[PDB]
Amino acid sequence: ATCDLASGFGVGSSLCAAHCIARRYRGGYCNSKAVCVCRN
Repeated sequence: ATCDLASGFGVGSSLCAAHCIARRYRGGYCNSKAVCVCRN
């Protein structure tokens, strides 16, 4: 869920990043703490 990857399998939900985009943020990279630090 979210941007959790753990060992590895592919890409997470990416909802967090998209959510940021659909607001004002340019995007957001999913850091390895499922924080998905977005950026304007």
